[PDB]
Amino acid sequence: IVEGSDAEIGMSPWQVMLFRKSPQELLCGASLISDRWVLTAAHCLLYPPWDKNFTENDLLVRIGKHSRTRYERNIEKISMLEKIYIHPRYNWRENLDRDIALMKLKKPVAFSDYIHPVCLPDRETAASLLQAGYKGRVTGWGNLKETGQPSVLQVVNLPIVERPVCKDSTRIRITDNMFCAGYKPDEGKRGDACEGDSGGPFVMKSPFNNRWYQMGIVSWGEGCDRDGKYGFYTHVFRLKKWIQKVIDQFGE
Amino acid sequence: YEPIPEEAA
Amino acid sequence: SGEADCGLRPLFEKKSLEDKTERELLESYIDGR
Repeated sequence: IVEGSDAEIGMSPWQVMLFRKSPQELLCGASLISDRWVLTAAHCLLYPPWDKNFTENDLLVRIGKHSRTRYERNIEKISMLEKIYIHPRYNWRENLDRDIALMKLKKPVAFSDYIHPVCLPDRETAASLLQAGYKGRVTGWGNLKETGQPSVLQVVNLPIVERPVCKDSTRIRITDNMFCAGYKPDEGKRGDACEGDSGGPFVMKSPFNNRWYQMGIVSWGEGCDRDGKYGFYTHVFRLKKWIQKVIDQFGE
Repeated sequence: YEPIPEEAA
Repeated sequence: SGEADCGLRPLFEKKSLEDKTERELLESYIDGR
């Protein structure tokens, strides 16, 4: 996060760290959706142009964290992965369309003050909140600067931007499976996701039931905080049946 | 990054 | 949706305490609830 703030304690209880076993390292963000399922971006696991391709073994999931770097002695929980599922039509060859993946943990995790799942939107929720101008929230332990590392979990609040405007800022082909978010240069107010933030949640708080909903997955952007540029996210409601389906077939 | 206790994994 | 007790924080929603910037989100949905 660029131009964000340190999170309060128990502010984003679904926040998950995707951690490399060796070299022990911060891969990306992710989000907890039940006691045995985690949601992240497909590009955190598979990116052939960069020879990136992680399996279950290469990874560790860390839940309940606040500090980036410290072992959080009786707070955090470490989980091992049972299976990885990537969307079958994830397009890595051209615009990262359908950038989504599920993670099935070996054993159910126990909730606590610092560990709790976020909700998945229903058609009606998507319908009233996913509007240009409405603000959502992004969290992560990523870069603070385009070109260091924060000590604690960062937070930033950003507005959804109109499709045309999104379309008009890049030479990449945007899909219905994407949405862009950020402040305009006019609006002079700023912030963005940055390297290492990838795959965490874009959440909204519903005014009807006062519940937190995950609408986006931090997907891609050009630079971090660049004027006239925006952050792109995987449109979670549009991939809901695929999600629904893998949980139906392989789990819960 | 502090190491993770063999007793956490 | 997401899960079941989903999206209600034990340190905020559960105790009726607000976080320092959630009012910024709700006032944009042209003042929440």
